[PDB]
Parts: sequence; structure tokens; C-alpha cells
Amino acid sequence: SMEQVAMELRLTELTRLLRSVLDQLQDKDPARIFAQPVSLKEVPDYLDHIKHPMDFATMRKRLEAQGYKNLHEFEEDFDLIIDNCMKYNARDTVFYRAAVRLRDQGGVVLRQARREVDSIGLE
Ligand SMILES: CC(=O)N1CCN(c2ccc(C#N)cn2)CC1
Ligand code: NA
Repeated sequence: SMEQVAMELRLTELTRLLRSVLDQLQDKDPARIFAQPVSLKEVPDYLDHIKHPMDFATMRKRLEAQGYKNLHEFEEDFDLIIDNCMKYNARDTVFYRAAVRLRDQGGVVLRQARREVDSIGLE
């Protein structure tokens, strides 16, 4: 149907916008602390602590499968990256501090993204 094609165009468009957001958020992690999943070879007990791991590479896979239906779903995953880190690592670590900085600097990008999604009407 034409409707299904229209839908897929918007989803494709949403994906295009979120790819830009994802690149902007990742730039706020210059140390690449959040670029890849936490290594279960290096941190063998990680899943005893964190039940829903997330990282930028995994977000990117889902993004390219057009697996984010709306901005809220994308934001949930971003929040998992930060929130997992701020629980696993103590306040006086480079890891916790990197998450705080990513949270604070990312809020700007995400505030804008929410306005653009609403405005251009991508869902
Ligand atoms: C982002 C995050 O929470 N991480 C947990 C702590 N972490 C570690 C810990 C121990 C070893 C070793 N060997 C390597 N990396 C980096 C990833
Ligand atoms: Na903690």
C-alpha cells in the first residue's frame, strides 16, 4: 500500500535524524568509554550487577535495523548507558565522571531532537 511506503519513509527519516543524534552524543564521549559493550572477559561479574547492558555500538546496530520506532525508545537506551555506568562504577572514578559529563552535554542534543521530532512530525 502507499500508506506502508509513507510509514517506512518517515521511519527512514526518523532513522536519519537519530543517526545524527547518535553521532553527536558519541562525540561527547571522546575517551570512547561507552563505544563498545563492557567486556565480559575483562569484567566477568558485570551481568550480576547490570541486567540490561548498553553501549553506542549496540545502539548503532539497532538504529541501522530501523529498530527505534520513536525518540523515547532511543532515549531509553542512551539513558541505560549512563545509568548502568553510574551504578557499576563508584563516584570517584573516571568512568562515573565520564557518564555524568555525557549525561549533561547530551541533554542539549536531546532537547533539540525532541523539538525536531515533534515539529517535523516523525511519529
Ligand atoms: C563502562 C564501564 O562501566 N566499564 C566497567 C569498568 N571497566 C573495566 C573494569 C575492569 C577492567 C579490567 N580488567 C576493564 N574495564 C570499563 C568498562
Ligand atoms: Na555504585
